[PDB]
Amino acid sequence: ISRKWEKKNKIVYPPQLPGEPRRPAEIYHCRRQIKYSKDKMWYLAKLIRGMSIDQALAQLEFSDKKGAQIIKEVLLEAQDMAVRDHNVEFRSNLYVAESTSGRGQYLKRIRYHGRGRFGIMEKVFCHYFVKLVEGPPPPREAPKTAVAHAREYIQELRNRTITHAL
Amino acid sequence: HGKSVTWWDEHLSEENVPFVKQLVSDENKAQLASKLCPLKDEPWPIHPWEPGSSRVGLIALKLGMMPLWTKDGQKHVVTLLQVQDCHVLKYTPKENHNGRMAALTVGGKTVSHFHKSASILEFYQELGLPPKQKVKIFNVTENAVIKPGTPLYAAHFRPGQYVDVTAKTIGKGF
Amino acid sequence: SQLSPTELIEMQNDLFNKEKNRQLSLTPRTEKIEVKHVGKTDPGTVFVMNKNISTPYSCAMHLSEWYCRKSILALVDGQPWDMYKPLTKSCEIKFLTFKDDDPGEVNKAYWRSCAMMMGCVIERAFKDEYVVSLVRAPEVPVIAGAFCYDVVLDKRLDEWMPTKENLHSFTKDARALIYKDLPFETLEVEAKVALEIFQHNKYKLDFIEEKASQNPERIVKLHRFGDFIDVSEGPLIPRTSICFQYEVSAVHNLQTQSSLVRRFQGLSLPVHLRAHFTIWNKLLERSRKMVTEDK
Amino acid sequence: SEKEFVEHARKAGLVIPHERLERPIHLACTAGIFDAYVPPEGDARISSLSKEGLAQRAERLKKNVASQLSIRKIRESDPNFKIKDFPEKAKDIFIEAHLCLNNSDHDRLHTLVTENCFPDMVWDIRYKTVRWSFVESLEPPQVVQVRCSSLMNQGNIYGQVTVRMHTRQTLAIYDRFGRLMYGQEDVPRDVLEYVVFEKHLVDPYGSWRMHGKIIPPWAPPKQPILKTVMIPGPQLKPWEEFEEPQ
Amino acid sequence: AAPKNRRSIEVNRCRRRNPQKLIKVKNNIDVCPECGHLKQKHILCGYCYEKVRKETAEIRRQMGKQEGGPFRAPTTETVVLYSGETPSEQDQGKRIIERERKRPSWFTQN
Amino acid sequence: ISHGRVFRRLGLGPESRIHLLQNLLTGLVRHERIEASWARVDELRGYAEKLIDYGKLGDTNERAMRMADFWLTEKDLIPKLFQVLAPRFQGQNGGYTRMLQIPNRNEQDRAKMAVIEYKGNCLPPLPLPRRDSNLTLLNQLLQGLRQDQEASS
Ligand SMILES: [Mg+2]
Ligand SMILES: [Mg+2]
Ligand SMILES: [Mg+2]
Ligand SMILES: [Mg+2]
Ligand SMILES: [Mg+2]
Ligand SMILES: [Zn+2]
Repeated sequence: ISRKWEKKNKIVYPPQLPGEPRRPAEIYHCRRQIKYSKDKMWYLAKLIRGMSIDQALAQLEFSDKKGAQIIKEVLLEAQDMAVRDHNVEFRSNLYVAESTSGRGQYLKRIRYHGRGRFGIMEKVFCHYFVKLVEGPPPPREAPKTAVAHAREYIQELRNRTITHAL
Repeated sequence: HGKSVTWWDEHLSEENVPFVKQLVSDENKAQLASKLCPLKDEPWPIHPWEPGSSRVGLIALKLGMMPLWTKDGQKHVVTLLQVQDCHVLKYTPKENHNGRMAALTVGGKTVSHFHKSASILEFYQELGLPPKQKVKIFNVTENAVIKPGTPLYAAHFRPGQYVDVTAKTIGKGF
Repeated sequence: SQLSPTELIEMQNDLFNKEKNRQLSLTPRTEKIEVKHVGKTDPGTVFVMNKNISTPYSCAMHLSEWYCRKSILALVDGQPWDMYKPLTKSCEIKFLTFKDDDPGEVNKAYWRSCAMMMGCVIERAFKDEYVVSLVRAPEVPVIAGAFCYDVVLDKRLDEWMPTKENLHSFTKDARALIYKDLPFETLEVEAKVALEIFQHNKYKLDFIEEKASQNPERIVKLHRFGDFIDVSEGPLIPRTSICFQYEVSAVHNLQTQSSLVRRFQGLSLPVHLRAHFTIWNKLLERSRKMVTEDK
Repeated sequence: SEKEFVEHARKAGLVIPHERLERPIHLACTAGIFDAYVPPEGDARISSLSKEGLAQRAERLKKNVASQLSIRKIRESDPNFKIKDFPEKAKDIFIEAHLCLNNSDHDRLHTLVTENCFPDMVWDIRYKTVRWSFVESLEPPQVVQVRCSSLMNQGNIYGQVTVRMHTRQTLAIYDRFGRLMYGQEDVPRDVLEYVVFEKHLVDPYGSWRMHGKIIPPWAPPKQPILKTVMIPGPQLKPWEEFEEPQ
Repeated sequence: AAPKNRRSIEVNRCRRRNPQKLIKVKNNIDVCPECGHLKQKHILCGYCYEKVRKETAEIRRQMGKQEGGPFRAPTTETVVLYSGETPSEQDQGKRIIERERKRPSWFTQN
Repeated sequence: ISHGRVFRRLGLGPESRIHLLQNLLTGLVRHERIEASWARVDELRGYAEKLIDYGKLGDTNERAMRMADFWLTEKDLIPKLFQVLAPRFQGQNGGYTRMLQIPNRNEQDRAKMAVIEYKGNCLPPLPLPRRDSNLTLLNQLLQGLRQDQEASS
């Protein structure tokens, strides 16, 4: 197996010089060996990517999936560690930077079909990885406007050169 | 800014909801009564009928079916089309609509203001009439144009005539 | 005096910043204040917060982002209190939203905030060669359908009245100001410094004097957002973006024996309490009428 | 197909294995402090005068019978033991222990402080950055009392020496993220404590190890935290009603 | 029918990352003015409903303890009171339930 | 094509659906407030409304007698229906039952659940959705409109 998301939270940074901007705190957390499915957890993880922790908890409270409760407990635990261990004031000033789901060790069983035939059943297990960063959530990227499209088009025409000329 | 959805009944109180309903109902009654006399406000000039001319239609409500017997003893079946609220909404000129015949837009039965879009409500606000359910376009000739906001009545068709009926049929699904 | 309007704005901001620096330098150390939460939702909550630095907005951020999004006003143990005004002593805090059982204080705060916003729009929507002096913001109840601001224009503006296009432009400037988020900041100053802050508007000086006359300690409540400084009673809303619907309804020229004052009346509703299109048109039609309530 | 998980971690202790040890656990020190010295509440004003502090701190050392018998037992157990040469060694040990915690040099910290003292100075700080320095000493360290605990079952004598220290220290505890957390590194804040050293007398080596770290009850409170702290209330179940204490 | 070729990861991602299959965000979420917990605008508050359900369960348990049989149902109206209460003139003549708990704030006399 | 259908399909058929509704109605009459699936409670709402109307016809009405005998499976509820529910619903025309959607079931099925309750029962009041007070900004502006309208006449 591999365990690096748990050790990613033990790194110590050098002291900041007087005058440097305050670097936001990062908190890594993970839940290992969840009975719920990999792609199904990926759906919930993609749901709460980039929003605030409070909004993610609100969405997971009324999400009907089985993994919604697991992700909500994971987020609550991560917030608790951020408040207690790290010097994270403003416990509502965290946003989910990364939220992914991977696969774990599966179980192989026999699923009978008939006529003496069988298939291999994979009892699935998944791991959930989350990262909370101090600060307001980043703004969502808006679609490119017509002015920007025209600017880019003009730039592509201006960047032309006479190929195989000289 | 994750703004939530808001309807017209969410932030109102038990005392103001009937007040709002009455304030909309009386305005709609007054607006419908204002257009009840179109020929005396500012009628557009009426042109003489030409053999190549076409006429505007209506938007009625299908009530039901009835039997009807003829003087020769035969039995026909008639369908009931009730003209509740027909008003001319907008007028599109010939060259800006098709280049051959102008278009008059006609509205149907009145609906509520609280479930229409902002642009539709703005259009009906500038028109001076309450919103309509079904809005259709009729291709008419240039000599049969009528000022928008004019009401239409079921006596527009006379006993003995042939009409064409357009509607969405009973949808039986997949 | 030969002073550009941008120079006046710069001087006002600089002197306000100096007063703020004096206020923070008044406290040399960071004292810990124990603030109780007396709200209906979470009783017994304790906040160990910094003296003269911490704010009820920071208290709400400690609680949850829902409190920050909903709560407009703070009740510090006996009085309304804006979100961006630092706390002074140990106390108890109760948060107040728009949809509370008795939201009158929040309604008044939003009312004065909208009046100050409209005055900010007016003072800078006029040409430089003409003179504009803001008198005050007449506090009329929420019963009245429009918030009023008193403006004295140049002597040659007494003939014309702003039309639908001018009201349209005023509304556009108000919405542009709404679009950018500008926090409301409350500073407690004295009359001796308020006079030198304004120094130009005779009506504003008279208002400052009459507001300081009732106060034995001669304390003037000043509010500042962006580049606009004005004096008003009580607290204000924390953020500009709270105002969602905004309209400059009408203008009414009231003539006195000394001068003529334009009462600019406008209508606004917040993000939480937005109404339907027809309801908003009805409210605007009502707000078109005269509003007269000074005492 | 028949496969199951393994590695279920549980910590289950029973008295049978805790009593069936072939060898007893070797302890380099005792559990805590036996006799805690309660200082008079007037030291804060007494220390402002030189002789009015030193004369009293000399008299109370000699007039106590328990302290004198303890020091006599220490002399008879180990020669070349002098009280007059103790405070300088204690101050040096204090300075070196603080520098060791600054360095995160756990080996030398282990050699200096004892087993009951190391965890209390490593637990909450092993994940942070410390910048501690020594600048001055307003008052020399004064030996207050000496106590000895003798346990006859193993024939083990543990001697503890209490030294009152008035120190001028500058402390700056940083973050694992490098941001300032506790205090500034240039402020020379004054502090007053009572350090309790322990040394096993039966052991031939017998290093002087710091054991306890006593603060007076009337001492001024520590400096406020730079951050803001929220204290949650009692989590209320739906079927229970809140009661406001008055 | 059997598949002809293995579908690549590009096709798989384009299929199962479409917005139709993604979970939609719910914008009807609001907080309960009574207890401060989360609830939907068209759905009763879970916390307050749980309080009411537990109180109803206790009341029903007591009123069924009053009736020692399964088919012994009162033929008159019923009234529940808490410690420190007395039946009024308009509440007399009905079956009575007495609880040791004090009257809750949400439960009104009426 | 299910145009013009008012009865939804429940249970193992029409008779099983009727039996399920009968059990739900018996429970509702016995306990004065029950909870079930949203569809089941929605369908039971009309039957509970009609049962009170039938009980209001009087005890001596043989048709209502046999209707109650069929529906109320527990026979001790028929006297209760005819002497508690019917007498207390006299001035009311059709406001006999109140239905509210509760959060989804905590079980894995996550069903859409509703609660139905006879009005005027001896149970703690549910957290009904209360409208805003008239002291709100919007409602106060509406009160100003109402005052102007009243003064205009
Ligand atoms: Mg077989
Ligand atoms: Mg497989
Ligand atoms: Mg295979
Ligand atoms: Mg169909
Ligand atoms: Mg079925
Ligand atoms: Zn609630």
